[PDB]
Amino acid sequence: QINDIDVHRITSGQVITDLTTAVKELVDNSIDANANQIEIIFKDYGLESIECSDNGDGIDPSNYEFLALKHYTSKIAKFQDVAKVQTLGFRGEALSSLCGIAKLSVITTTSPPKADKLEYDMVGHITSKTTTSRNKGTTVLVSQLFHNLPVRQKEFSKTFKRQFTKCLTVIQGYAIINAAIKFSVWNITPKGKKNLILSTMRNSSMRKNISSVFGAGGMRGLEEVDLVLDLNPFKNRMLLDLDYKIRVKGYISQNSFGCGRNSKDRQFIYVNKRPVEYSTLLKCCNEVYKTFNNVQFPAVFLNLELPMSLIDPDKRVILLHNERAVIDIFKTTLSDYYNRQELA
Amino acid sequence: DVHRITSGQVITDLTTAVKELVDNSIDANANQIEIIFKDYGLESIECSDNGDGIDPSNYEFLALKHYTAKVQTLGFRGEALSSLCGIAKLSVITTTSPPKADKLEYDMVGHITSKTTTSRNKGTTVLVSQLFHNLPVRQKEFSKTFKRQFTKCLTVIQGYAIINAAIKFSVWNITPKGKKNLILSTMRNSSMRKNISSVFGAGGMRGLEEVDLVLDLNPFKNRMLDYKIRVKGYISQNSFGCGRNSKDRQFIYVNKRPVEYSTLLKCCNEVYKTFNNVQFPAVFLNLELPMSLIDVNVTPDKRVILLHNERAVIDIFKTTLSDYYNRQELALP
Ligand SMILES: Nc1ncnc2c1ncn2[C@@H]1O[C@H](COP(=O)(O)OP(=O)(O)NP(=O)(O)O)[C@@H](O)[C@H]1O
Ligand SMILES: Nc1ncnc2c1ncn2[C@@H]1O[C@H](COP(=O)(O)OP(=O)(O)NP(=O)(O)O)[C@@H](O)[C@H]1O
Ligand SMILES: [Mg+2]
Ligand SMILES: [Mg+2]
Repeated sequence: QINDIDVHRITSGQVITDLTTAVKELVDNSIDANANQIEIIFKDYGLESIECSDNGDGIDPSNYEFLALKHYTSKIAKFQDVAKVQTLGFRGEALSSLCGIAKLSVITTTSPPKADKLEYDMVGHITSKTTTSRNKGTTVLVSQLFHNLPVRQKEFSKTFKRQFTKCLTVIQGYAIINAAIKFSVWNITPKGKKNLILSTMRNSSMRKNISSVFGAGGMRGLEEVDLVLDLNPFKNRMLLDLDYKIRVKGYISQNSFGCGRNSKDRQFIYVNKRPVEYSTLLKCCNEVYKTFNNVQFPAVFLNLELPMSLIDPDKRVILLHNERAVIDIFKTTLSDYYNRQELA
Repeated sequence: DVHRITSGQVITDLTTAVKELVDNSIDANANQIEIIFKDYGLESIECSDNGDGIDPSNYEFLALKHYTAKVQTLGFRGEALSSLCGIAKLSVITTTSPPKADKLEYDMVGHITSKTTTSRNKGTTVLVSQLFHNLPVRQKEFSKTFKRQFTKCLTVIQGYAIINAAIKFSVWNITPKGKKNLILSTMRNSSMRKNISSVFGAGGMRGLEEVDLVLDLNPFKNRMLDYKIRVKGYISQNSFGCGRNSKDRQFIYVNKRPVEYSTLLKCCNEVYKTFNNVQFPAVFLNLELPMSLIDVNVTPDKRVILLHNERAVIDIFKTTLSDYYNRQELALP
C-alpha cells in the first residue's frame, strides 16, 4: 500500500517538522564547518525558500554523490569497498530528509574560486552538477518546503508569520552565544524588497550581541553573571583527575522590581556554546527568581562551560553528571547571587 | 541612552516620519489610507489604513531592530518604528481579525508598555506624537519651520496619492482650536490624470500632455539584460503660460514608487528652459525598469537608488525628451 518513496517522504517529514527545524539543521552544519560568517536569506518568510551561506570548509567533492543519500545496509552491501563508501557520506539525517520533503540545492568549494552547484532529487541523487565559482564555503538552498505534504504546507501558509518569529527566536539564540561568528538575516518580499532582519558583528562579546539582537532595551535590567559551581565532591563513579567545576557566565535580569519580564519569552541557556533544551535548569531559574520578584519572569542568557567528558526523536537533550546535585548547587548559588544584588 | 541619537539620524523630520508610515500601510496591502495631522504634526500624526493588520506574533518585536540584485527596495525591519519610539511616542491600534482589536503602547526602547483591548475594522492605526520631544535643538527648529516642513511633507503625500491608483488617500489637519480640514482626497481606482485633478483642483491638468516614451540603454551597460526604460506620465507643454512659476510640482517615480532623482528633474528643467525660460514644467513621470538594473543601498538613505549607468540615462533621456517637445510643437496649429 505505502511504497518506499512514501515511507521516505513521511519519515523525512518526521525529521524536518517545520521551517525552524530546517533552519536549525542548516546553521548547525555551517557552524560545524568552521564558518565565522553565516548569512541566511528568506524568500517570502520561508514560504518560498531559505538559503544558508557560510565561509566554512566546504564539502569534499568526493562526498557529493553520497551527501544526501539515506543509509541502507541493502544498498551499501552493493559496494566493493563498504568501509570506504561509509566515510564518503550517509552522515546524519538532515540533508537526507530535506531531500524528501523539499527541493535541495548546494553550491560549494574546498578550493575557491572553483566551485560546483548541485541539485539533488527527492531521493538524494544528483540530477545535475553545474560548474560555477564562489569564495570558500557552502550555500544550501531549501525551497518549496513541504511541497509534497499538502496538509503541512497549507498549515505553513496560515501560520507563517508566527513560524518565522519562532524561527527568529532560534536564530537569535545562535547569534547571541556565537561571538566568533557573524550572522546576517534578510527576508526578500514578494514585492521585491530586501528587508534586513538581523545582524551581528564578527568577534562580538555576548553583550554586544544581545544589544544588537534586542536593541537598547535588551540590556535594560540585565546584570552580568560570573559563577563557578564546584562539583568535585559530587562525582559518583570512582576511577590527573577531572576538575569538575562549572563556570556559569552570561546575563540575567536583576530581581529589582519591574526589571524582569511579563513572559518567559526571552530565556536562552547554553552548554559549551550550543543552544540546548535544559528544561530542568530553567524551572530552577524561574522559581529562584520568583522568590525575589513573583509577578515576573527573568530574561536569561547563561552559558554553562564544563568538560564534555562529564556530559551525556529530538535533538541535543543533554544530561550532566549527577544533574540532581548541579541543580541544587546552582539554585542556592544563584539565589545567593540575587540576595547580594539586593544589598546593592 | 545613545539610542535616541541613532533614532534622530533615522527620522530626521516630519516628512521622513510620514514616509515611514505611508510605506508601511502600502506594504500592508491597504487600499484605504487616511492621514490626520494635529497642528500640522507638531502635536501628532495619525496614519490609519485598512491593510491586513499586525499579527499578534509580531507585537513584541514590532518596534525592535535586531541589528547595530533582483532587489528594488532596501529595508531595515523595525528600524523606522524603533526610531519613532526613540524620538517620540508611538501608539498602535491594530488587528488581523475584526471586530476585536488590540491597542499597543511602546516606550522609547520598544518594550511594550500597555496592551488593552478595543475594536476596529481590519487594519492598522499608527499614532506618532511629540515628534522630537527629547531633541530640543531640532524640536524647536521644527516648531520654527513647520510651514516649509509641512509643505515638504504634503508634497510627499501628494506624490504617493497620485501614483497609487489602487488606494484612496485622504489627508486632514486638525487645528489647535478644534475643527478638521480636508487637505487631500483621491477616489480609489483612479488614473494619474484624475488624481492630479483631485489633489490640486480644477487647474491641476493645466497645460499638461501625455508622455509615453521608451529609452533604450542596452548598449550603455559597462561593468558586467534588456535595459529599456518605459517612461510614462505627464509633463507641461512649453507654450506660454502652460507651465508653473516654480518647481513645486515635479514628481518622478521608479516602478510606481516615489523617489528623489534630482539629476532627472534637472534634465527636464534645462530641456524645458530650451523652449521656455520664464517657467518650469509640472512633472509626473514613472520610469518602468527591470529591478536587476536598479542599484540599492547606495547611501545611508535606505530609499535612495542609482540607475544602472545613470550617466547615459540622462543623455538619452535629454535627447529623447527634446524630440518629444519638437514633435509636440508640430501640431500646434
Ligand atoms: N554547510 C555545510 N558545509 C560543509 N559541509 C556540509 C554543510 N551542510 C552539510 N554538510 C555535509 O553534509 C553532511 C551532513 O549533513 P547533516 O545531514 O546535517 O548531517 P551531520 O551534520 O553529519 N549530522 P548532524 O550533526 O546530526 O546534523 C555533513 O556530515 C557534511 O559533510
Ligand atoms: N500599518 C502596518 N500594517 C501592518 N504591519 C505593519 C504596519 N506598520 C508596521 N508594520 C509591521 O512592522 C514591521 C516593520 O516596520 P518598519 O519598522 O517600517 O520596517 P519594515 O517595513 O519592515 N522595513 P522598511 O521598509 O525598511 O521600513 C513590518 O515589517 C510589519 O510587519
Ligand atoms: Mg548536520
Ligand atoms: Mg517600513
